[PDB]
Amino acid sequence: MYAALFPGQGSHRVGMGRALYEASPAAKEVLDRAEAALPGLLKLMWEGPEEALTLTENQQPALLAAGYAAYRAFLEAGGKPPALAAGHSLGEWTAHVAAGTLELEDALRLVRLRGRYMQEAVPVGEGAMAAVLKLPLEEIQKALEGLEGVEIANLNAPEQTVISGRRQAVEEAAERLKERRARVVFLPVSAPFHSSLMAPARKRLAEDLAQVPLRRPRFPVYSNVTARPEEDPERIRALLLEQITAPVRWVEILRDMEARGVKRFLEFGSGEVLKGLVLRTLKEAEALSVQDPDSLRKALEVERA
Amino acid sequence: MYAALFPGQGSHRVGMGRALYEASPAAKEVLDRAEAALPGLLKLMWEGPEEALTLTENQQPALLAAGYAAYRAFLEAGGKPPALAAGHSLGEWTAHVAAGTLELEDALRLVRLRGRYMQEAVPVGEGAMAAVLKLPLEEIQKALEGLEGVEIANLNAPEQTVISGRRQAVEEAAERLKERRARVVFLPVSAPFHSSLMAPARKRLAEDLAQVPLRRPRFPVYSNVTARPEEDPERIRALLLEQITAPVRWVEILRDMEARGVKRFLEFGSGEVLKGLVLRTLKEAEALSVQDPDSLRKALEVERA
Repeated sequence: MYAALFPGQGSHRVGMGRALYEASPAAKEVLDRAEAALPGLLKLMWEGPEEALTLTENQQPALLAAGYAAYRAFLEAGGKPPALAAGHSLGEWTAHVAAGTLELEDALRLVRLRGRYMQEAVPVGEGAMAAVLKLPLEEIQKALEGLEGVEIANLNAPEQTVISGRRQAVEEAAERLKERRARVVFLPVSAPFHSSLMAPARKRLAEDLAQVPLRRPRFPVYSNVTARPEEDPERIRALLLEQITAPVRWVEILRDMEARGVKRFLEFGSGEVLKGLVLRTLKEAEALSVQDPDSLRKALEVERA
Repeated sequence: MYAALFPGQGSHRVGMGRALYEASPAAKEVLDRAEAALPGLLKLMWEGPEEALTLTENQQPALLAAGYAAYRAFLEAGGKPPALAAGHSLGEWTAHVAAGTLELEDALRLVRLRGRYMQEAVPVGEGAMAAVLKLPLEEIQKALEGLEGVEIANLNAPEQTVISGRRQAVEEAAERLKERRARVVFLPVSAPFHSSLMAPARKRLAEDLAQVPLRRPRFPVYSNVTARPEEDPERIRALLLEQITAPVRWVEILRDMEARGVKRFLEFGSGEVLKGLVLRTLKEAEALSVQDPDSLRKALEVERA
């Protein structure tokens, strides 16, 4: 058994999903359906420009389509579904498509909107995000006390925390954390994701999400908000919206999965970011990224030779 | 006749170079040599954390190592050396190593310093950078007129230009460009790469580079400064330093290559970024990105001896 994990922003790359597309009839179908749903998607995914692909509103649907494609390719090759699933930010939607909570086409349309909403929420230059390394969460929280406009956005791994909000507020936090011997690195993003500044985006997505039918997932899917598996459709709808302005509790999801007994984790779609978080967070675990034929076969081997 | 192209900043990612590492002994040993010169590099490249790898002082060595490794993998497999080579910013260094101008160990140490120097050039927060698509250069220049500390940093594609400079200045230009129907990937907090503001990084690297022997390249290597091939070591040394504050004339380089009679372009290392720029710039031309066994196979099929 294993837990399926789906990547979020930053894990995209030109060429994503192409190898699987050529080697898997299942991946091919998913991706074609994606093209039909959002014309021009594949061109962006396979030949860029990588800047254009990086646009939030393109990146999000790209990652979801690639994640689901890789997952279906895995099942087609004889892999079994996961015991549990989770996704980092945008990835949570992908997990839900995998579990059958959302239809692929609806998901793609929704995340393209999510990305667009999110990007135009804050004026360019007024927001920022930064990764804080080598510093325990508690010290980070202590150093952010009294500071306004700055909050925890990602809980990715012990001593790997992302903060975000008003640029000036983030810069000032960076100074404090730096003095605390922490390694601070600003992210290449203009939008302060997972911060109260995303509120505008949430409200707008709520209107679009309202018209979409949700079903009970085939397997439990974790919520970045609660750090717990969720299976009730309307509660799922609520959490997908709350997620937008809440911190991504990645570390707690991983820990909870381990407590449930999961020792193997497969990251679908592209990049090996989540794989890195898994190993850094849970050490006796095994993690692999299924993003191309070679990685796919490797995953199958460990699950069943 | 093909041209070797080596990627620069932004083409990195957790997992970079791993595929070739375990598939090609030539590539594996370049990277082990890289790890030997810069202890810990491989860990950053493969496990991350991602933000840590993104730090210029890690990102540049990593990109150079992956680039040269892919190239060596290609040559050892019978691939033929290029007629002409070029690299985007950091990539120019990679091209010189492949050309034999300087040794890999020297280059690795030099680009780590280059990355660190750039990182501390301007105080964190006083510099910004933004990528601008959907608009011709002419319009960007116009919109830029009258703006203080903002400059054209990259000429990547006809409608792909990068600007950088003082944070406040870059922002105003961004707002003006968006208004001018342009799309923008804005980095609110970033070293103002390839702007006059990088001067202190240039002055510092000048000492380290002064201590390294340089040789005549086995094949012509373009300079992002002149947008023309260079073969004189004394000039190359000077041009490598001047590059840090000068605009990257990628578009011009590609055009000249086309004029030299180059029909095929091979991008070595990781990512397909340069391939994306070649496509959007030259249309009757062929491009491939050699970053894993499959792409290596295909490159050899069309360019092996």
